[PDB]
Amino acid sequence: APDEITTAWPVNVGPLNPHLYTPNQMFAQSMVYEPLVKYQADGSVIPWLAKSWTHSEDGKTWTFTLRDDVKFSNGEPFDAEAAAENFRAVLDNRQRHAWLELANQIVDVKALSKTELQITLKSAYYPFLQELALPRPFRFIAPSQFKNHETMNGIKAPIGTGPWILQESKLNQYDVFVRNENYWGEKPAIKKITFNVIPDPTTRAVAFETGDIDLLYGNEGLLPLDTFARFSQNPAYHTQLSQPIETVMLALNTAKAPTNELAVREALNYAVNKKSLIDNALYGTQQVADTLFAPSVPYANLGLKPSQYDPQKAKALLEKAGWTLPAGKDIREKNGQPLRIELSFIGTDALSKSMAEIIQADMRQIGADVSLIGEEESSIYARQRDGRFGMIFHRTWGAPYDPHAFLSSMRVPSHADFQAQQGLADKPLIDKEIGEVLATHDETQRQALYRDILTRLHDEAVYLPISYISMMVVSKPELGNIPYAPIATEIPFEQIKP
Ligand SMILES: O=C(O)CN(CCN(CC(=O)O)Cc1ccccc1O)Cc1ccccc1
Ligand SMILES: [O-][O-]
Ligand SMILES: [Cl-]
Ligand SMILES: [Cl-]
Ligand SMILES: [Fe+3]
Repeated sequence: APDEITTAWPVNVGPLNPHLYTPNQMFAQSMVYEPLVKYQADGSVIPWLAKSWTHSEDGKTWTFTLRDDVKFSNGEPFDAEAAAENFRAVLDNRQRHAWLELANQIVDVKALSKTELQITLKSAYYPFLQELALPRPFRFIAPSQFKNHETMNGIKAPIGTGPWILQESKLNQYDVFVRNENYWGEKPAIKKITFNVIPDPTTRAVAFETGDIDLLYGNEGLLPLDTFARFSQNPAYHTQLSQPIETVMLALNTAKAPTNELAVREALNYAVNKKSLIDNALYGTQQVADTLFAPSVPYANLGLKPSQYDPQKAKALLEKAGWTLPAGKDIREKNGQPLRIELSFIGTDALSKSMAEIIQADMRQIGADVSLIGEEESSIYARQRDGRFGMIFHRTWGAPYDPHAFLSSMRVPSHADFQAQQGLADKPLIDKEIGEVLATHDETQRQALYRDILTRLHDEAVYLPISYISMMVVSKPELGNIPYAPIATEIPFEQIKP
């Protein structure tokens, strides 16, 4: 019991196929599967399964020297055959990985020997190693657990080289993990971790208070923020709030009336009292966001001009673009048509509902009629893929995704960001520059390109940045300080030390 912990997650961890997406949970995939190279807090990668690498002048050709002491948790060796088999299994599903540009860059992968793995690329793709460090999909299952020599159609046992092993999984109840006693690296202090399936935020908070669970770790939706604050004050409990990890924002549809109008999007960026929204819906626990990426994100310190909360300026912009108040209605019209904007969100999510109503109230004050469209997850996702939205809640991806991979993704037609940007005349140019920036090794041209991309996106008011949000922890005191993992979607259980 003293080196075993119980914690919670909103759904099961999934089958833990290392190469597929939802319902697999990334943090669980990272507990079982490892990358060639490991991301660090400081933005670099260090050696991991690969102990060294070289790259051609090219540098389109890469040669990794792997550790020779690693075994999958079932005793089978990790070597360059296994690695290459994994990359093949991922790339037989190439289409599915379209959002990750490394998947389109990989041209060939080949085991030169047990300890040498060669990977060759379409281009001198700068973010190569960071993308290899990601939870998915470039991590390694024992080949012997492939189904008919593929992973794309399912796996057998989810055997990784990772510091944790999936002991047991009860659909809709729990998942139990156990420390890998034959890990190649440092042994975790925790021996057993039990994940209780609890989808309701307030039910999570209760399970903590009653003592049923020892740990909660998540983003701003981990538990009600008012309860979180009450906890921070009670010495019976332990709580933490990290520094911001990523951005929460609306995406505005530049291709759909009335948000197709620059002037309208500029006003919207002046209408919301952000600090009050945070103080009112997020119990004062998050930070205001003025730009797509916080100035602390790499390449993102551009001196971009915030739009402060300024109702009067929002009105003026509206009036000048011809969106005026009829007698005696509170909602602007121009040319027949009322200033009506649909804001869609997952309607079961109380926090999203909560922020939307505030957004709705603030924009009413400047003569914008926002109708709330709260729908189930899938509908929201289909609107995202389709561009069937005026405004949609959205969020950046945290490190190491931010900003390169988030920017990379704007190019993919089925993503909310591509759809929002469709109305821009500059859209092809941006997508071209996103492509160039990812292959640039002139370091000054790289800065210049990100500058152009982010600036164009800022000045077009594609987004309405709301908050830079944080990770948060609630824990039994006996567990000690809980660390944060470099990768925002990972959970560093192996650094927990009672
Ligand atoms: O899924 C990933 O590995 C990472 N995701 C890659 C893209 N996703 C692919 C998919 O989910 O199929 C699709 C996706 C698109 C837009 C928003 C979120 C999404 O998951 C990005 C991500 C990073 C951190 C946290 C959440 C999502
Ligand atoms: O992908 O979450
Ligand atoms: Cl070593
Ligand atoms: Cl170059
Ligand atoms: Fe994803």
